[PDB]
Amino acid sequence: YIDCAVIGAGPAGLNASLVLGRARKQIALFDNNTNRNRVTQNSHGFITRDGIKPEEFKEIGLNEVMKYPSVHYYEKTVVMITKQSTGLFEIVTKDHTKYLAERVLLATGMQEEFPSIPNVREYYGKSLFSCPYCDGWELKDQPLIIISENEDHTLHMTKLVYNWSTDLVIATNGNELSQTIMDELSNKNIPVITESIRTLQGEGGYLKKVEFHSGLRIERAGGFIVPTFFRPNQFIEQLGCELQSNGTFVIDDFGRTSEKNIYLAGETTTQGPSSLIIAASQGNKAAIAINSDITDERF
Amino acid sequence: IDCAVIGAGPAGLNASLVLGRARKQIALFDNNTNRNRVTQNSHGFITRDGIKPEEFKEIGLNEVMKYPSVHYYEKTVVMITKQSTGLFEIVTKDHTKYLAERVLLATGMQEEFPSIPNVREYYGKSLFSCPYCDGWELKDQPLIIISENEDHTLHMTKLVYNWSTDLVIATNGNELSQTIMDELSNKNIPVITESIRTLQGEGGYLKKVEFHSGLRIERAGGFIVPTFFRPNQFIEQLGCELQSNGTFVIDDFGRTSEKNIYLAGETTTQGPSSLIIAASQGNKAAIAINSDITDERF
Ligand SMILES: Cc1cc2nc3c(=O)[nH]c(=O)nc-3n(C[C@H](O)[C@H](O)[C@H](O)COP(=O)(O)OP(=O)(O)OC[C@H]3O[C@@H](n4cnc5c(N)ncnc54)[C@H](O)[C@@H]3O)c2cc1C
Ligand SMILES: Cc1cc2nc3c(=O)[nH]c(=O)nc-3n(C[C@H](O)[C@H](O)[C@H](O)COP(=O)(O)OP(=O)(O)OC[C@H]3O[C@@H](n4cnc5c(N)ncnc54)[C@H](O)[C@@H]3O)c2cc1C
Ligand SMILES: [Mg+2]
Repeated sequence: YIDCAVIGAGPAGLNASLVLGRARKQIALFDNNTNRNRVTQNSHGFITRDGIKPEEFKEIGLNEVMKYPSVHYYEKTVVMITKQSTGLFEIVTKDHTKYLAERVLLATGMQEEFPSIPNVREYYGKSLFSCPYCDGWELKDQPLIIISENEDHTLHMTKLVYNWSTDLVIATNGNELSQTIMDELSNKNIPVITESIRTLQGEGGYLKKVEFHSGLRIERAGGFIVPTFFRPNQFIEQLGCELQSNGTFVIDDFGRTSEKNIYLAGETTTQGPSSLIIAASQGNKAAIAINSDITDERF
Repeated sequence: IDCAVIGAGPAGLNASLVLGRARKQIALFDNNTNRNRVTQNSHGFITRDGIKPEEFKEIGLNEVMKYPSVHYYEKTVVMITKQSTGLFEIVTKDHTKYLAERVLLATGMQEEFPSIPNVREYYGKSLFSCPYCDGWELKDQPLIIISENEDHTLHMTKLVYNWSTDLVIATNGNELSQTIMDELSNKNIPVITESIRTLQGEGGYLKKVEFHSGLRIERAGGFIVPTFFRPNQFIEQLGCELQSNGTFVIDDFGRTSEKNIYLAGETTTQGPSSLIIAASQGNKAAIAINSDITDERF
C-alpha cells in the first residue's frame, strides 16, 4: 500500500518525502514540472544553496529522496483525489493511472495571477519580480517600477522595495491611490502614475521603458509586480477541507487540516508566498505529523 | 552594525544570508560549540542529506561572506548589555567590544545527560537523541532507550519502534509506572529499571550495557533523552518575558517582549528541531528584522 501520497516535488514535498522515506514509510511522490519558480534564472536565500538554478535544486533533492527504497516517483499530472468508501484516497493522473493512499500530503504550491497588463509574463522572472527579499539584491540601485493595483499593498510593497533602490516609480495600472499614500511616497521623491499601463518595452523580458494610456513614457530597468495567487488544482476543495478562523486551511503548525489524513506543506498552506527554505521546513514539519499519526494508530 | 547575530548555526547563517541581501550591516559571532558537532553526519536537510556538520557550516559562511555588509567573527560572546542609548554592547572573550542596533540570538541549545559514566563518548556515534535524524542508520538493530523520566519514555518508545522492534528500555534506577509498564509488555519490549554501571564498547561504538547487579546485555546503540538548557544567559540579561506557551517569543518571526530583540533556531522553542527548521527560523527572523527597520527608517 501507499502510506502517504505526496503531491508535489517542490522544496515542501521533497523534504517531506526525505524525512518520511528515512522513517520507512511507503511514499508515492508526484510532480508535473509546473512549479512557479521555473520562470526565474537563479534562486537565493536558501543557506548552502544561495545562487542555485531552480531546476538544479529540484534535481538534487529528487535524487536524495530516491536513495530511500520506499519512496517512489511519478512524473505525472494528478487530476483527481477522492476519498473512497474504503477510507483510502484515490489519486488519478492525466494518463488515467490510479493510486490508492492512506494519507495525502498536498504540496502543490501556488500560481501567479497577473495584473491586466499585456506581455507581462515575459518579463516575470528576468526583470520583473514579486519578492524583494528574493530578487532585490540583483536589482539594487537601479531605476525600478512597482506595479501594484490594490492600494493597501502598494504602501507596504514600496517601503520594502525602497531597501534595494531609492529610485522608484509606483504604477497602479488604472486604480486610485489615497491622497494619504500619494503624499507619503511623493515626500520620498517617489512619483505615482495612476494611469493604466498600455505597453512594456525591451526585448526578451528585459524592461527598458513603460508606456501608459495617456501616451507618457518613462525609463525603468525592471522592478516588482504584486500578483494575486491561486491554487492551480482544486484538491483542497475536492477533499472537503474547511477554511479556518485564521483564513487558512491548516489547523496546527504541522500541516494538519480539518480532514483526517489530509496534510498541507509549503505555499498551499498559507495561500501566500514564502521561500524555498520555509517550504522545506514545512515539509519536514508535515512529515513529523504524518509519521506521528501513523505511529499512534499502529502502536 | 544594524544587527548583531549571535550563533552561526543554520539559524544564524540563514538569517545573515537574508540580511546581507537586504543590505543591512551584520556582525555574526560563533565559538564552534554547536551541539551537533559530535555527530559524523547530518540528514533530513533537502539537497544536503548526508553532509558532515563541519562541511555544512563551512559552505554557509563562505556563502554569507559573499555579501559585503556581513562580517564574521570567530570569538566567544561573553556579555550582551543594553545601554543608555538603547543600543546593545557586545563583548567577546578577548574583551573586544561591539555596538549594534538590533540583536538576534541563535545560540542553539546544549544537552545535559543522565548520570552514566562516559555516556558523552557514545553520543554522536552510537547513542543519539532524535529518531527522525538518526533512526535510518540504526534500523533493525539491537537498541537501548535510556530514559530516566516516565513522562518521556512512552513517546520515545513508540517513535523509536518505527526503526527497530528489538528494544530495551533502561530507566537507570528510576521507577516506571504500572500503566506504562503494561503498555510495553504487550509490545514485547523488555524494561530494565536497574542502575547502569558502565557502558562498554570501544571508540564510542556501543557493545554492551552492564547494570549494577552484574547483568550485562548486548546492545549496538540507541537513544538517550537529555534535558536541554541554554548555554548562555543572554535572554535573561536582556529581560525578555516568558509567554504562556513556554517561550520567549510573541509571534512566528522570533519577536519578543523586548523590542529590538529577536530569536531564531533551537533557542526559539527551547527544544530540539532540525537543520532545515532552524534555518527557516533564521529566514523568518531576518524578514522580521528588516520589516521593523524599514518601518522606523521610512
Ligand atoms: C520568479 C520567482 C523567483 C523566486 N525566487 C526565489 C528565490 O530566489 N528564493 C526563494 O527562496 N524563493 C523564491 N521563489 C519562491 C519559491 O519558488 C517558492 O517559495 C517555493 O518554491 C515554494 O515551495 P513549494 O514546495 O510550496 O512549491 P513549489 O516549489 O512551487 O512546488 C509545487 C510543485 O507541485 C507540482 N504540482 C502542482 N500541481 C500538480 C499536479 N496536479 N500534479 C503533479 N504535480 C503538481 C509542481 O510541479 C511543483 O513542482 C521565487 C518564486 C518566483 C515565482
Ligand atoms: C548528535 C546530533 C545529531 C543531529 N543530527 C541531525 C540531523 O541529522 N539532521 C538535523 O536536521 N538535525 C540534527 N541535529 C540537530 C541539529 O544539529 C540542530 O537542530 C540545529 O543545528 C540547531 O540549530 P541552531 O542553529 O538553532 O543551533 P546551532 O546550529 O547549534 O547553532 C548554535 C551556534 O551558536 C554558537 N554560540 C552559542 N553561544 C555563543 C557565544 N556566546 N559566542 C559565540 N558563539 C556562540 C555555537 O557556536 C553554535 O555554532 C542533531 C543534533 C545532535 C545533537
Ligand atoms: Mg532571481
